[PDB]
Amino acid sequence: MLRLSAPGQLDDDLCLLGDVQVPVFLLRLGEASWALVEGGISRDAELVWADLCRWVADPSQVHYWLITHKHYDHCGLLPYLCPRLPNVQVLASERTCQAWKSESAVRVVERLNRQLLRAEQRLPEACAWDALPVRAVADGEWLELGPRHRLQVIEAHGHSDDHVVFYDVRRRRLFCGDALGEFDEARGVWRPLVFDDMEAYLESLERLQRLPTLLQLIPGHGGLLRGRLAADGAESAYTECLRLCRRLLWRQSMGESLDELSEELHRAWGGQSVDFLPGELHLGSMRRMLEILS
Ligand SMILES: C[As](C)(=O)[O-]
Ligand SMILES: [Fe+3]
Ligand SMILES: [Fe+3]
Repeated sequence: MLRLSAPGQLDDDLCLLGDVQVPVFLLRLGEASWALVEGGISRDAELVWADLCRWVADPSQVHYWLITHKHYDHCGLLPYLCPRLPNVQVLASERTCQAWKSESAVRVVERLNRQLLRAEQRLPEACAWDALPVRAVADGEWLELGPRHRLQVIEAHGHSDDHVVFYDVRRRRLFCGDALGEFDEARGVWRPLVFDDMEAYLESLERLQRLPTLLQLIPGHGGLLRGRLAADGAESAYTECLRLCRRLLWRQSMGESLDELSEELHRAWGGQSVDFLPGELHLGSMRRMLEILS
């Protein structure tokens, strides 16, 4: 009752498209206007598209697509659905936009997204990554998407050096991507995802704690959190990061290698993302996190 984990309508203005493991959120801005939030994985294009069209009879009414960060599982749908969305404008940070103009970077994103295709699956036709209708948004920028939707852009680096989150001040609703970590569905706690910069990761969570009380907290994976899970989310994510650090120091101090400890974390936590993150990459991300924290 504190996490909404079924695709479909979540609120009067808000729907979850696709699978809850890598969801795309649909906002109704008006009678003839909509926005998407989060960019998904490429293999989900036809599923997300099918869901979309059952809510939006005219896809030319999809006007904005908000993107938290450049990781392959948060922008993989863009080249494949943007062509079907003639009036969409993609909103993303400056650093996120940069990645889509680099071929070495685009090659990685496309290669990862391809590893996720189902047996015998075919991707739609992709427009050019460097032709996406992007508009760079800045830290603190107010996005007036509609008469009842004003969302603030907030820089939230640490998980990645480009990550931003989008805060609907009216609805107390935060789209937070992976900045709080991965929500542990069985245990109800955040699993830290410190893959770039520990100091920035914690600083972002400090700032996000100072927002007005959250009523809805929407990460990049797992659905919508509400009640105390939203109100306490940023603070709990901070606590869980410090906790992992303290426990890492214990385990290392007893002689456990980063090799064994990363494999242990991989076994403990890889299960939730098995269907959208190759296990070798989850393991490597665990290893990088433990290196950063150490
Ligand atoms: C692919 As990930 C662990 O940054 O959500
Ligand atoms: Fe990520
Ligand atoms: Fe992610």
